[PDB]
Amino acid sequence: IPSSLPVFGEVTSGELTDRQHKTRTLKETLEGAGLNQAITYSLVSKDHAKDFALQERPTISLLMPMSEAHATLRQSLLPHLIEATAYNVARKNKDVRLYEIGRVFFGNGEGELPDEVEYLSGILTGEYVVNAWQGKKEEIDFFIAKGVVDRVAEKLNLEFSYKAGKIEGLHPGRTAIVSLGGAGIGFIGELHPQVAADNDLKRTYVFELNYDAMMQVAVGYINYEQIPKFPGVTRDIALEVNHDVPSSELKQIIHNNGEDILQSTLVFDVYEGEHLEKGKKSVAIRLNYLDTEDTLTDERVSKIHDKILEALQAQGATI
Amino acid sequence: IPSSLPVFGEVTSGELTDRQHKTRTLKETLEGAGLNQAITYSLVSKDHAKDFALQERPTISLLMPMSEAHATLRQSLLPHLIEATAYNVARKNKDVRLYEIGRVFFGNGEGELPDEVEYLSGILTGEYVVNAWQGKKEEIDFFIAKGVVDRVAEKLNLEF
Amino acid sequence: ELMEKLNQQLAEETIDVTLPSRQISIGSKHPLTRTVEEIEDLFLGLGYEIVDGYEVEQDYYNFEALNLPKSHPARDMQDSFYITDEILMRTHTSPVQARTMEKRNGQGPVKIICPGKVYRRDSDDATHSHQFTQIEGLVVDKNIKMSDLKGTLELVAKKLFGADREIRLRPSYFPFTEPSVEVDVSCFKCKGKGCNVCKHTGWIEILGAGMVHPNVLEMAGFDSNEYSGFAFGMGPDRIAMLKYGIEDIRYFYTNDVRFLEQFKAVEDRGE
Amino acid sequence: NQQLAEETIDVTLPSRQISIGSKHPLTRTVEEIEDLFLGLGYEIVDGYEVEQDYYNFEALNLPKSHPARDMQDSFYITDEILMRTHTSPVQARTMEKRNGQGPVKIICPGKVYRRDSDDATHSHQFTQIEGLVVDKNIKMSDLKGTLELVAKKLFGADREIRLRPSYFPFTEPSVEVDVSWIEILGAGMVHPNVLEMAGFDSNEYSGFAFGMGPDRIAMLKYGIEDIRYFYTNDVRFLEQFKAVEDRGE
Ligand SMILES: O=C(Nc1cccc(S(=O)(=O)N2CCN(c3ccccn3)CC2)c1)Nc1nccs1
Ligand SMILES: O=C(Nc1cccc(S(=O)(=O)N2CCN(c3ccccn3)CC2)c1)Nc1nccs1
Ligand SMILES: [Zn+2]
Repeated sequence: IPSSLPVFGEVTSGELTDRQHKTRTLKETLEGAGLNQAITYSLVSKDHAKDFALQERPTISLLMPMSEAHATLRQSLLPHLIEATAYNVARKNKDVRLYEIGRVFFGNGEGELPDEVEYLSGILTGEYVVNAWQGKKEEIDFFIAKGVVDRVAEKLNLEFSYKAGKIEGLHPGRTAIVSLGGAGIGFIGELHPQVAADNDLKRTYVFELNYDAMMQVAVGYINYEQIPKFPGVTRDIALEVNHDVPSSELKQIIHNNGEDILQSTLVFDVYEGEHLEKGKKSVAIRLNYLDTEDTLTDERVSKIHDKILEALQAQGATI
Repeated sequence: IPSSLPVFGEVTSGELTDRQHKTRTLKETLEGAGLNQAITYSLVSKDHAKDFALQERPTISLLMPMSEAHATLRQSLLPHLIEATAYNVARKNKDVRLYEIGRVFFGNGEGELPDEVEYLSGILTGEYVVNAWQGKKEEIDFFIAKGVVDRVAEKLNLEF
Repeated sequence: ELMEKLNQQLAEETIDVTLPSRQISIGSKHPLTRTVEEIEDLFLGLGYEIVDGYEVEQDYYNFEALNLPKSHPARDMQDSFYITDEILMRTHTSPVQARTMEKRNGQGPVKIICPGKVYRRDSDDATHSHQFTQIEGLVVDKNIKMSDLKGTLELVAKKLFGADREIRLRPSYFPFTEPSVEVDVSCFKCKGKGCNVCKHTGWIEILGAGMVHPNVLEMAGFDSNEYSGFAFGMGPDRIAMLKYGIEDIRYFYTNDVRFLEQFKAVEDRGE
Repeated sequence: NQQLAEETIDVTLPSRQISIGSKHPLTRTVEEIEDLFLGLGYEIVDGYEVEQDYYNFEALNLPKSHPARDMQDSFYITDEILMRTHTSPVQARTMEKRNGQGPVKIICPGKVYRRDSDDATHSHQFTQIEGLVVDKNIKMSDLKGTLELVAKKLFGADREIRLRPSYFPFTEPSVEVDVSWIEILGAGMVHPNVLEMAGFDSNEYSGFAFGMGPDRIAMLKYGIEDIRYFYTNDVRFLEQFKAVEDRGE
């Protein structure tokens, strides 16, 4: 048999689909942030199969497992990523950053194919940045884990929002639900202290995201906006508020009252200590104002800024 | 006119060369570390054309420049990267991270085509990491610029 | 005033530039993903589509549609992970090609590549994992010949193992294809006369391939008097093992960072 | 007990950003076009930015006499050497090395230079992508087909385009393509003198070629108001290009 190549008369350019291309770019982004690509077993133990699941959805078990530890299809990527972390840490690999894109499996009742859903997940523990001789040591915390989930959203041109959530197996105090277009798509959280202790881990952060939901969003082309011709105005405010008010709440009040010129808002400090009524915190927020069509008079800014202050004051937020 | 696509009887896989692939990859890794890809003008003032040259070699000047700013081919990517940085800073963008891959040009004299050399360069100032509520503010210093070069070498499997 | 501070800077601000740089860490691409991507790239430049589908699959697509009637020695409940009598963890990526074929309603060309996780009812050890990766291809058009298969399998061996790779085609049998072969690449280590990689053979098995069997074409909705096909499969796990000398399959699925973080950098073809 | 309550965070507080650089929008448009042509079997070829007038002009069917070779419009360095005015010389040089044997199917991106004052629509250094197909029975319909793919890749598939007869020295017949109307691609069947000069037999081989300008494509696609923004490198410009794109909704 001589050697030849097939010549295709329907001519078509071979290209990644859009989803395929986005997935490669996303994996470049995760990797570029220090996360190693994991690949885990789909099959877990039957009592692990529902860990970190969102819905009660039925699980899929094999008829004849080769092995109790690989008996049911996972409804979450995290159990085996946590195991891989425990494994690494017991080998004295203290700095573990892993991500996975992989499928999870929810049962469609009996004799139907399950719902296979693609997830992006990852797990993080140890130092994010080290240079000992310069005193640099940045421990991975919730907010760096958040920073990874945000770098995802940023790269895909999405916006996520975050609201405290209770997920079994995560730290009740350090778990957020991640939402896209007002729908829950996942979560980010420190592991429960008890789960971490079981696995002999330190502070460890996981995130899991419905990547199918993410990929359904049509983002189009990038929206280019010319650089503003005129300078904006920044005002800072320090808002005393009950300790449990999320900063999102105050930011929303500000946007709600910011009319045409309020561009963005940034918390730059939170203070809880003795210099302040117990059960209060002081949250400092930088308000940025901007008109693309005109220069800002102190007085136009003050007018709205005063409206914003009042709305805040009336919702229990003392200056 | 009918619309058709040509069918090549001689069949080949269209693929990036090795070098083309390293380049796309290296660019992602740069972008991944927070550097924006710059593209600058090849032509500088005759006065800047020899800046940072390694390299004592003849420059290549245009017969008929349109601008004194654009009269001679650069032997370094930095003059115009520094220029872009200054620009940004004057416009109050205090944090500028730029890399460029592009050519510089060395005279072979005497109506010969110059040596065009592909360079990788970049320029870095301001903060690398911030999160103010947490008090994180990590200024770009020489050892972050070093980390960027080491990430380049790391990625390309080079030993610098 | 200014020259005086400039000079004090100059005098004061010398650093040992050999000191550790502030590292900006790169994570790795999994070695199995790397091999899968280079094969996709190769096929993209040839006009193919990369296609994904279900990992839990129906007997019909996993087996029947692929010319394993309810009879057969591979349908075997002991060799495959069933969930019901009808539904199993797919044993190869063929069912995805079979389904895509079917939706083409007897119209070509088909030219697809299907990478993904596959499953065997097997105890694990240095050389067996119950969940592994496969890349299949399927090309179906009008005058497809086995020489066209050969030429394509050759680009595959070059892509994976170097421009100087030859292939070797050995008679074999699979139920979905006919003629069928197993395919060796010449050894990329030893140039001829043998080493431990090719087991002093010169030839390393890496692929199976064959001309698609009429029954498979006809079941998909294609006319096998007008259409012919070829298909092939390979194992990224085995390939990466051979390529890198990785000695235990399970290293791929443990995600030791001291294994993973080995695979950060670009590659080329040396000389 | 109190442990969990004392370690409560505000999960809505700013995350620790791990910043992403951007790919230049000119580079984005380039890559996209490369990826299109890769999947059809083309090679991306890269060549000299400073060229001989033979390759930049002569080999392109612009004899000594031509208005195109005017020293006022191009950036010469000697009477024989100049900043190339297009990436055609790389395509002409690639052809000659093929030695009368096709197929050629190449795409040639890169910086090109024009002796002109810069303003909002003109930069003395800009980018170009050229392509060349040479093979035995290349016909203009084959050109048309490829051009529609290019347009489809750049501006999506429903975007309306317009083909207009026109004229360039190095091709005949020739074409311009507008997108809904704005001109973006120039192209033609390669002129036989051009095949004949780089050593193909124009009785056996025909060709088609095209050029487009990513600076212009990008300005049009995004409504970038001044081409010089591409070469100024204000970060407030570049950072608008971090994210992926899809076709859309
Ligand atoms: O035909 C194929 N694939 C194919 C062809 C030949 C060899 C191989 S292979 O090496 O990967 N194989 C995998 C499966 N193995 C099996 C599977 C079942 C029975 C016997 N042995 C043998 C090795 C794959 N796919 C198609 N999809 C649609 C129509 S045809
Ligand atoms: O033939 C081409 N390309 C080509 C074909 C038509 C139009 C254009 S274009 O729109 O980019 N162009 C650029 C040049 N312009 C010129 C230049 C000189 C004279 C007239 N007009 C017109 C617009 C490019 N190049 C070849 N290289 C090797 C062999 S053939
Ligand atoms: Zn050998």
